[PDB]
Amino acid sequence: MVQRWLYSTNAKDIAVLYFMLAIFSGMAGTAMSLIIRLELAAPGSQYLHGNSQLFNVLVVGHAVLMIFFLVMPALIGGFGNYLLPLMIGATDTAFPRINNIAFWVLPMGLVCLVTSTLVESGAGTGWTVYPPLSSIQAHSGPSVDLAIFALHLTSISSLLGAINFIVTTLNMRTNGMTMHKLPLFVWSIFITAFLLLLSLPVLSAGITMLLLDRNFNTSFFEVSGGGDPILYEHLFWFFGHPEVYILIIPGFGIISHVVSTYSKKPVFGEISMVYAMASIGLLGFLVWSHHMYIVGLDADTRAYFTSATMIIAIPTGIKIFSWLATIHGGSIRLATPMLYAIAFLFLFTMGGLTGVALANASLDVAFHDTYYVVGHFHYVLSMGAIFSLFAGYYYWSPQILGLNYNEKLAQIQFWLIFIGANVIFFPMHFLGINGMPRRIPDYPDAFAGWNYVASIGSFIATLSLFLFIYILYDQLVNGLNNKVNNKSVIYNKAPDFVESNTIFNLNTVKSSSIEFLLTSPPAVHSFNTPAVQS
Amino acid sequence: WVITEGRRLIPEIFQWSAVLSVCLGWPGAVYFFSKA
Amino acid sequence: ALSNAAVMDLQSRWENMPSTEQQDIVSKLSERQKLPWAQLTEPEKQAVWYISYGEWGPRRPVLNKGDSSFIAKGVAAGLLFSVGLFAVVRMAGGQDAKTMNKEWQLKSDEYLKSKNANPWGGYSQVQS
Amino acid sequence: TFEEFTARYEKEFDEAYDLFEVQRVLNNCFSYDLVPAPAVIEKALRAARRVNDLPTAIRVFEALKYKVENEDQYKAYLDELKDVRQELGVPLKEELFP
Amino acid sequence: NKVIQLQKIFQSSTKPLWWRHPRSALYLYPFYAIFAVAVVTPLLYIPNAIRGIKA
Amino acid sequence: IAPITGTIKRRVIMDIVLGFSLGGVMASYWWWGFHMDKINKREKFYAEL
Ligand code: HEA
Ligand code: HEA
Ligand SMILES: [Ca+2]
Ligand SMILES: [Cu+2]
Repeated sequence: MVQRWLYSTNAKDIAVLYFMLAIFSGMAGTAMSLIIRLELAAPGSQYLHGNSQLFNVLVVGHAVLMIFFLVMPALIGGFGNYLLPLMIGATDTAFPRINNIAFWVLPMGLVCLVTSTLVESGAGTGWTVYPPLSSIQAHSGPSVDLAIFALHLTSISSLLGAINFIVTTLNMRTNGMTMHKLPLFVWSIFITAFLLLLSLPVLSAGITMLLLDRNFNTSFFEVSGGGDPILYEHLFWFFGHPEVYILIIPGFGIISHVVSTYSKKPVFGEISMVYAMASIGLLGFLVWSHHMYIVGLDADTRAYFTSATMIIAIPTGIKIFSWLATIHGGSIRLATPMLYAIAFLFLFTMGGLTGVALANASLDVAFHDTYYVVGHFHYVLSMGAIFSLFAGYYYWSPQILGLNYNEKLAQIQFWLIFIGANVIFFPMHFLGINGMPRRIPDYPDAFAGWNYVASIGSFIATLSLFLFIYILYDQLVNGLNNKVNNKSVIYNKAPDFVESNTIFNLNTVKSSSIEFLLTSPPAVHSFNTPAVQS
Repeated sequence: WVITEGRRLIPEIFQWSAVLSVCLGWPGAVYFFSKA
Repeated sequence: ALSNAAVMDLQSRWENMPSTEQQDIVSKLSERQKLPWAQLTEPEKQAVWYISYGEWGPRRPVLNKGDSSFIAKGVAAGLLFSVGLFAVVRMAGGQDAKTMNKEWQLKSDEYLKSKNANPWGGYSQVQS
Repeated sequence: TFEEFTARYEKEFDEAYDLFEVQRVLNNCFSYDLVPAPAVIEKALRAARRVNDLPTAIRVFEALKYKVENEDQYKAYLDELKDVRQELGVPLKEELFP
Repeated sequence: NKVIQLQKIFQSSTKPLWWRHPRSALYLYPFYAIFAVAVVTPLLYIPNAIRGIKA
Repeated sequence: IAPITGTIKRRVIMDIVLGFSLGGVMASYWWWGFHMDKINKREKFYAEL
């Protein structure tokens, strides 16, 4: 009905809408990656005739669709909207009517982005829209103007969503849930919302400065007029480095919850975990210019930014070890979410070691703007944030939807995506150390070796995505039959050693959150009488 | 404790060296089989 | 005791067994336990253990017996289809660059060798 | 301490009024890093007889066999517990062949 | 003032909140007429801009 | 009866000890096997210079 979906006020329906928009944009953005790989498979322009445009435009579309339209609406708008009220114990959000406008301004941004792509110019500027190239003299069409308007819409959506989560967490908790006793996912969402609140306005200021400079004649970054194109870099990256932490902090809560349910032992040192999670968010505001090492800064500020960025590894490492200490003694259940979590623990540590290798300003003069950095951030994004998204889906979907998903057909998808992504993103570090630059459509012949191998691996991941789509179809259709036959696994916690099969069937869920105690699917009005803790 | 731990520990280091050599050493196979 | 037909081989017989029929056996089993042991029949001691600690209902493994081989064959099939479909789409592409002739690449080395391109390491430039 | 540990589970097992509590206490006793003393196990056997559950008494040694970690120490627990086990009637898993 | 007699009207109305006040018909009907022109007219110029003809 | 205790403790210690030792050879082979080989062949060309 129109009223239920066009006039939505229920938070769960808004979460479903966020999910539904994320998959469509996810499929749209992962086909541009396929075309990019097909264009980079061999030297020479093979598929796109000679157009260097429509290559940069495709890269911009891919990056924006993957970041601002898949991970943001799924981790924050999809999981955050559906699960934070339930684990806290609130019936819905504090501002239920702006929660709808936090979503409905996203489809308008898609229209602005598509119509920007369809205008004769296009926006071939990168996701970092630097002023002098995206000025009015070099990009003379209305294309990047429409691209900027999409960023404003996403920013306003994220800001209004972030204000909602801070007030919801602070004064809508149940009768026993002191701020000291919270689930870790809620803590991650809280810290992420606080980072967004303090980081978005600076991006808005810089982006509006760029718009006014292109159309209102303000020497904001115009060289002829005293403007500085490097001020834009400061303004943008002040939102940029903290941003790489909005996309991973809610990814930490998912892993924290997954590894302590299929390993039947609670997390080792939770208070240190929340301390480390807050320290990464707080201290990420002091390291933004490591993205600006070679721009010509002073020698002494480079030393400061080199010393401050390595401190990031102290709390981060604490999270890596404390994850390896909560699985040491317990009993391990190797299911699909556990396989995703175990893969995450390895691939994210492989990404972080390369990251600390990049943190030294004296060495970054050899690894900047190469495929080395691409290989780096594709480990923490395509293997660090995507994997926790798959793990979260396989973790909560049977509880949310009420439909099981044929385990053995999902482990095949896991192995395919594992060995497909490792093929794409491991050879990149070899291309980067020989000096292969970024953002080029065609490369010298000597680089043709690992590029072919990486192009072969993209088809494996695309096949895994197609298999995942089929898994979705087989879950929605005849998914009620999956828990009748022996295709799926019903219980996420096996009985203990001295626990009989007839006593496990009176205490089925031994969980530390309200999420798994609710009916499947959860009711529209979940909490009439408030729940009591401790 | 030397007798018990030996039966389980030392075989795993050999299995250890195999898997890690696969995840990290796979591109060596492609180059040798036919760098051509 | 309990009838010999029911208790014997009550493991392979637990599944494919009517629910009301299998709820009568546990009522009889419970009463006979409230009696000094070492008097229970041997078929029964293997039956009460299986109901309590067998692999049925809960405790069913994540993967069945044949699932491990099915996943292995499915993964290998996915690699075959991906590589096979990779070559088909490569046919509907443009021609190669004129510099990949293995005689262009052999001629690239004379220029590098005269300039002493790489003292440690090579400058082979041959990948035909 | 170990003696404090033994003397406090010797009291926990003496107060277990149902089959849910007996299987809850024994899952706590074997969840600790230390292997329990043979005095502890004897009281656990008495509890199973009190709540009339043969299969949990069988799982006591099965829990111990994986817990004791030594092939001679399992025999050490075996010898001292021969009298109580034979008197009760608990069969081992290998003897039972289930 | 009128708040007491306005309270009795808004409560016990069984109508959408923007239709409860007796004076609401004056705002809503002219709004949807102007609103339609506002969100449909810019959509007509999209194909004209894709071709490149400037008005 | 021997009071078997701390099986986890030393098992934890050996696990961490092996990890550094196995990681020690990986680190040491890079330095003295690969990296040291690179330096010598580097110096020879400079030595002839
Ligand atoms: C989720 C995304 C994400 C995450 C989590 C990170 C995490 C880190 N990143 Fe970055 N990064 C990006 C996304 C991310 N990054 C993106 C997208 C770019 C490129 C943007 C662009 O230019 O287009 C980028 C670029 C980037 C640069 C700029 C490179 C350049 O442009 O030249 C630098 C510089 O230092 C950097 C460093 C780090 C460091 C030190 C961490 C640390 O948080 C990592 C810490 C991890 C570890 C320390 C390993 C785990 C810990 C242990 C195993 C314990 C033991 C550790 C020690 C003993 C040290 N990454
Ligand atoms: C979330 C962010 C994200 C994700 C998922 C990806 C995924 C992929 N990307 Fe990347 N990429 C970027 C962010 C991302 N990328 C950014 C920021 C840049 C910089 C752009 C610039 O330079 O301006 C970039 C640039 C970039 C380049 C370099 C372009 C250049 O510098 O010129 C290449 C080269 O091959 C590439 C390829 C791929 C491939 C093959 C995949 C995938 O095939 C990898 C496998 C992953 C999937 C197939 C997705 C699976 C999940 C879903 C589809 C969602 C549904 C699932 C759930 C809801 C659980 N993208
Ligand atoms: Ca090409
Ligand atoms: Cu950063």
